Amino acid sequence: DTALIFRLAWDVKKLSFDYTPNWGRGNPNNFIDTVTFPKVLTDKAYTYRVAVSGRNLGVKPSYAVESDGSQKVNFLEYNSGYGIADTNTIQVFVVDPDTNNDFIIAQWN
Amino acid sequence: SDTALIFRLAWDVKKLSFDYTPNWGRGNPNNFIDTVTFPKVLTDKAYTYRVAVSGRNLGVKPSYAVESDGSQKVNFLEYNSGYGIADTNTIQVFVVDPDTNNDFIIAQWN
Repeated sequence: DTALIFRLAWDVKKLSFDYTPNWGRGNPNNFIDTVTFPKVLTDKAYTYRVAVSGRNLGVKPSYAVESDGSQKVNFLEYNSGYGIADTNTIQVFVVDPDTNNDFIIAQWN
Repeated sequence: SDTALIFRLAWDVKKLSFDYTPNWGRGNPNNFIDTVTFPKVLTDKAYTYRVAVSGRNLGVKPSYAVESDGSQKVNFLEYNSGYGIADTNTIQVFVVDPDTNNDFIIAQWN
């Protein structure tokens, strides 16, 4: 990670993020409805792909970043207005709009 | 890509903030380069700095401590026998990871 940080320090100079996954439970509470990141990058129109137990649910338009700098991924938009049972594995991948490559950014189970 | 690297880093560390934009400080006369400052350095280790000038290694020294604003200055006069560096020279600054003794380029003049 130290080598990665300093590669990035040379390349981009300035970087600040918080991608700590904050999982939102629904009602009933055994459902995972959302994941929220406290401080996302905003230089590109990043999108999120969701996989549930290894199955692609695909990509949906991104929620606007809030004033506090946070961004929410709502699994209800990916799953027909329902959240995901917490016994499942849930993966969120952030998509680079320049390449269409995606990178793991949140995993439940 | 940097994007790939950023999101790899983000998955590993979650939360990070730095600024290594080189801020060159000129001497007297001002065609001499005397210092470089980085606005927000990493504070997780006791990082030191290696300086090279036109291909000549001036070695590794600790810098001054991280300031209250989070910045850190490297003073070339300490490395270069008490004198700044004519700005026609190439000046390279490397951060040394004290855990591995690996070097990383972090500033280059010319």
